[PDB]
Amino acid sequence: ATVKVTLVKSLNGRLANHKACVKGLGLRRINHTVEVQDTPENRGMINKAYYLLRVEG
Amino acid sequence: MLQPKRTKFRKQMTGHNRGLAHRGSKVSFGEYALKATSRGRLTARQIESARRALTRHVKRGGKIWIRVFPDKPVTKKPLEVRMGKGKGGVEYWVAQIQPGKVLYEIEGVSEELAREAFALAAAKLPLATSFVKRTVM
Amino acid sequence: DFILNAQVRSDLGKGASRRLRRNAGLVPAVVYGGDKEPQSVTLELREIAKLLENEAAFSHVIALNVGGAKETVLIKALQRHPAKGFVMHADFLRVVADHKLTAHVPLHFINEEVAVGVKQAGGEISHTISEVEVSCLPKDLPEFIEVDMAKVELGQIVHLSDLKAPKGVELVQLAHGNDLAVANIHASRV
Amino acid sequence: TRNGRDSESKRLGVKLFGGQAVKAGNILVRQRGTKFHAGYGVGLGKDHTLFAKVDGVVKFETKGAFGRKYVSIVAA
RNA sequence: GCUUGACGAUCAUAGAGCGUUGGAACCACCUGAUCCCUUCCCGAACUCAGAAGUGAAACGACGCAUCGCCGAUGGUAGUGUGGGGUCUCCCCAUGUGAGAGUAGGUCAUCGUCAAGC
RNA sequence: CAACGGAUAAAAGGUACUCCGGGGAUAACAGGCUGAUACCGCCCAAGAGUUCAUAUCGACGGCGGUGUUUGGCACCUCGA
RNA sequence: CCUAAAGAGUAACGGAGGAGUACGAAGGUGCGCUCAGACCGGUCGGAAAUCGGUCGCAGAGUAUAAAGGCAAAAGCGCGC
RNA sequence: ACCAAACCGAUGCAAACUCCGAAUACCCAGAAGUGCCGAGCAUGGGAGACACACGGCGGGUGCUAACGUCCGUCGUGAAAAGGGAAACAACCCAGACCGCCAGCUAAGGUCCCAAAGUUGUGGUUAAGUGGUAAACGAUGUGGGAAGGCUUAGACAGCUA
Ligand SMILES: [Mg+2]
Ligand SMILES: [Mg+2]
Ligand SMILES: [Mg+2]
Ligand SMILES: [Mg+2]
Ligand SMILES: [Mg+2]
Ligand SMILES: [Mg+2]
Ligand SMILES: [Mg+2]
Ligand SMILES: [Mg+2]
Ligand SMILES: [Mg+2]
Ligand SMILES: [Mg+2]
Ligand SMILES: [Mg+2]
Ligand SMILES: [Mg+2]
Ligand SMILES: [Mg+2]
Ligand SMILES: [Mg+2]
Ligand SMILES: [Mg+2]
Ligand SMILES: [Mg+2]
Ligand SMILES: [Mg+2]
Ligand SMILES: [Mg+2]
Ligand SMILES: [Mg+2]
Ligand SMILES: [Mg+2]
Ligand SMILES: [Mg+2]
Ligand SMILES: [Mg+2]
Ligand SMILES: [Mg+2]
Ligand SMILES: [Mg+2]
Ligand SMILES: [Mg+2]
Ligand SMILES: [Mg+2]
Ligand SMILES: [Mg+2]
Ligand SMILES: [Mg+2]
Ligand SMILES: [Mg+2]
Ligand SMILES: [Mg+2]
Ligand SMILES: [Mg+2]
Ligand SMILES: [Mg+2]
Ligand SMILES: [Mg+2]
Ligand SMILES: [Mg+2]
Ligand SMILES: [Mg+2]
Ligand SMILES: [Mg+2]
Ligand SMILES: [Mg+2]
Ligand SMILES: [Mg+2]
Ligand SMILES: [Mg+2]
Ligand SMILES: [Mg+2]
Ligand SMILES: [Mg+2]
Ligand SMILES: [Mg+2]
Ligand SMILES: [Mg+2]
Ligand SMILES: [Mg+2]
Ligand SMILES: [Mg+2]
Ligand SMILES: [Mg+2]
Ligand SMILES: [Mg+2]
Ligand SMILES: [Mg+2]
Ligand SMILES: [Mg+2]
Ligand SMILES: [Mg+2]
Ligand SMILES: [Mg+2]
Ligand SMILES: [Mg+2]
Ligand SMILES: [Mg+2]
Ligand SMILES: [Mg+2]
Ligand SMILES: [Mg+2]
Ligand SMILES: [Mg+2]
Ligand SMILES: [Mg+2]
Ligand SMILES: [Mg+2]
Ligand SMILES: [Mg+2]
Ligand SMILES: [Mg+2]
Ligand SMILES: [Mg+2]
Ligand SMILES: [Mg+2]
Ligand SMILES: [Mg+2]
Ligand SMILES: [Mg+2]
Ligand SMILES: [Mg+2]
Ligand SMILES: [Mg+2]
Ligand SMILES: [Mg+2]
Ligand SMILES: [Mg+2]
Ligand SMILES: [Mg+2]
Ligand SMILES: [Mg+2]
Ligand SMILES: [Mg+2]
Repeated sequence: ATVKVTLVKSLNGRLANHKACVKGLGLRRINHTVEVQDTPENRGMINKAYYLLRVEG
Repeated sequence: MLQPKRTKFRKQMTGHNRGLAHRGSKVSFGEYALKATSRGRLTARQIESARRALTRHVKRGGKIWIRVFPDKPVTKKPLEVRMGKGKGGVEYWVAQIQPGKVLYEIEGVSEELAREAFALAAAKLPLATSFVKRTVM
Repeated sequence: DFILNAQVRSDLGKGASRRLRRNAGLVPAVVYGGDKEPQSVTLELREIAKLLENEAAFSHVIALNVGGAKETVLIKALQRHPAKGFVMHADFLRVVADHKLTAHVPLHFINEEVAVGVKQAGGEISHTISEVEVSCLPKDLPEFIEVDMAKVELGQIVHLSDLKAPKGVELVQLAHGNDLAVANIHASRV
Repeated sequence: TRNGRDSESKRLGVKLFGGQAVKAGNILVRQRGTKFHAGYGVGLGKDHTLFAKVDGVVKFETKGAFGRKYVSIVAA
């Protein structure tokens, strides 16, 4: 019911929409892993920034 | 030289040439055709030049259709003239060509003779061409 | 002969269909018509492209074999690449024993050497059309419609009402009160 | 050249969309002519302006003969 | 439950045409222009007083796909995001996805009130 | 008061005799980018060459190269 | 109006056109009515005048450019 | 016997054509979590700035020329060092509080200059192609689907 998310690429030069998607999950600097719920609102912020995150399920 | 008898407006923007030719890519009237496999634009003096070379070689019978009409005006600014100060006057007319458009058609001749004549014309055109027969669909 | 093999297609879409033509070398297809749900099938390009140079390819009746379940179909429409010219998509219409169907049938022009307008008057021959929309029962669907141009004079026009048809065959356009030039004779260009 | 002229833009279009709450006197659409017609609860200005006459919610319904597009105000 | 008249809902899958049929009641055409009223002239239209004729026209119902109007499945074009190429243009991954055309569908479906069986 | 947010009620020119403050924010010379133009190659082959397209030329059309003329731009230099 | 990238806005010595008015009724209201065009028939007018009929549905009209509108016609006529 | 409106069918084009018509973007409402502990708004003290540049995408102008010029929207420089692209503001990766003779990676790379595979498996090229450029031309070479002749003697040579 929860998913690991790790930021593996820099936030420099990304679209402001994608910057706020990463900040919306609570990720702040590279190689940071967070505990978030697998809810449809949260699952939609991951897909918008798929190329930046590494999802461990 | 082909060109419209009258136009609503004298000038046009440059525009862009994009996409394939899903319309105008079938052998409709004739029985052998010269299709375009690359995009570009014919300047209505090459269309006219390539038509001498095609009717002269058959020189006995046959019917020929031209499926391309140059209807887009283009402008050129004269020499030793700065930038700005309006838009230049119309010099010549062109036709937008996309990959797959059929240019010339012919019938009433042997298949071997059609191949010869369409090679005469294709050497006057600034784009790649092809030889296409006719199908039911 | 007129045999085609097919497999049941499962992945639909532009990306899935573009992958068949690039990697697998197959062709997407559809089998609709009759009284059934439409079925999406796939077939190999080099086999459909070999059935297509038969002269009576569209006006004949195919024996499609989807998986191991075969049936009766007919080439109803065809999609080709605008530039290269190979076939990309094709749809098949199911054939029912008692049901009217339509098709495109090419015209077999004959004996143009001894036409009166050519041997005597020194004129040309122009085929204005090369196929006719027909409508008939499947049992009497012709491979070709034969037009005879022996007794044709210079300047004489041939329309749909001039040519003969086999039994139980309608020319569709003629039924709409629209008969149109099939072929004609005219003087030489030069 | 004999061409360099134009006019100031007039800021036309829809001002309140479907579902938005409205008040009396609120302007809904600015038009030249009537792309949209005044429905229930809406009035028409002398320059073909649609303004709310009651409180509610925009509807944006098309109905009736002539295929007209209507703007009406409904209950909230 | 059925027919006719009035008022609506919905605006062609509901329209157009082509044939058949209805006058007991209703409606229409109809008789006349003294009165109310009318015509830039005219009882044609509007209006009044009616009950000798006909459902001819009009209207309504019922039939047919000929035109019209709807119209899938599949494929194609375009396209947001990320990455490439031979970079005037395209391609790959992923989400989205027409217009035209094909098979086909349609000779509408309801609501309130009043008269006659 | 149209120079249309209208300096005043009321206003044109010369300077090669000129002068000051500044600018490579902006021209003339030379350099750079480009290559329409210019020059030089090539593709097709109607034809001229008594016959014969290519000994020698070559229409109507097309594809390139070099910076090489006339230009385009305004990147360097106006405390030379 | 286009450029202008389907909310608003958006530059060029970019591509095209108009204004510096008119109306005491060309405004208000009530009542009434549908245009251009085609064909056929009719005294000279004849392709085109006024009249009759059929088809047509807005291809007419709107004081004035263009765009967007117009059957409760926003088009046309009369009384006050 | 030339032309020929009008109509029927077939067939193309349009920034100032539209019977149609997206993806995005924009407006609104209800919801979970995150926000560096705030983002939003209002009222006041102080400003600077109003000479922008290149790259991607959508366009006008030019020659779909220019490190040209004019707009819309993103990214970087301005005001951003470090590693890569040989050197190379604006390209790629990534945003420097200080120290360490510690480890793991990004783009890019691993024969020597010069840190790290003369690594492994199956093919291609003979051109130093790689390590610049078109129309067009050529028995270069690898792979694939098919065809026409052929022990009734096929294709080249030679004798009638
Ligand atoms: Mg980036
Ligand atoms: Mg342009
Ligand atoms: Mg098109
Ligand atoms: Mg895709
Ligand atoms: Mg203008
Ligand atoms: Mg202008
Ligand atoms: Mg403007
Ligand atoms: Mg505007
Ligand atoms: Mg009012
Ligand atoms: Mg009466
Ligand atoms: Mg349709
Ligand atoms: Mg679909
Ligand atoms: Mg689709
Ligand atoms: Mg569709
Ligand atoms: Mg002034
Ligand atoms: Mg001013
Ligand atoms: Mg002033
Ligand atoms: Mg002076
Ligand atoms: Mg002196
Ligand atoms: Mg000085
Ligand atoms: Mg000074
Ligand atoms: Mg300078
Ligand atoms: Mg200046
Ligand atoms: Mg010098
Ligand atoms: Mg210079
Ligand atoms: Mg210098
Ligand atoms: Mg060069
Ligand atoms: Mg000669
Ligand atoms: Mg030089
Ligand atoms: Mg120079
Ligand atoms: Mg500049
Ligand atoms: Mg100087
Ligand atoms: Mg000095
Ligand atoms: Mg010096
Ligand atoms: Mg417009
Ligand atoms: Mg806009
Ligand atoms: Mg927009
Ligand atoms: Mg601006
Ligand atoms: Mg003026
Ligand atoms: Mg008026
Ligand atoms: Mg009035
Ligand atoms: Mg008349
Ligand atoms: Mg009305
Ligand atoms: Mg358009
Ligand atoms: Mg217009
Ligand atoms: Mg803090
Ligand atoms: Mg402040
Ligand atoms: Mg302050
Ligand atoms: Mg300021
Ligand atoms: Mg400025
Ligand atoms: Mg500037
Ligand atoms: Mg700028
Ligand atoms: Mg700039
Ligand atoms: Mg650009
Ligand atoms: Mg540009
Ligand atoms: Mg351009
Ligand atoms: Mg610049
Ligand atoms: Mg540029
Ligand atoms: Mg920054
Ligand atoms: Mg600065
Ligand atoms: Mg840096
Ligand atoms: Mg560096
Ligand atoms: Mg370099
Ligand atoms: Mg370095
Ligand atoms: Mg390591
Ligand atoms: Mg790596
Ligand atoms: Mg060194
Ligand atoms: Mg080493
Ligand atoms: Mg090795
Ligand atoms: Mg080398
Ligand atoms: Mg090399």
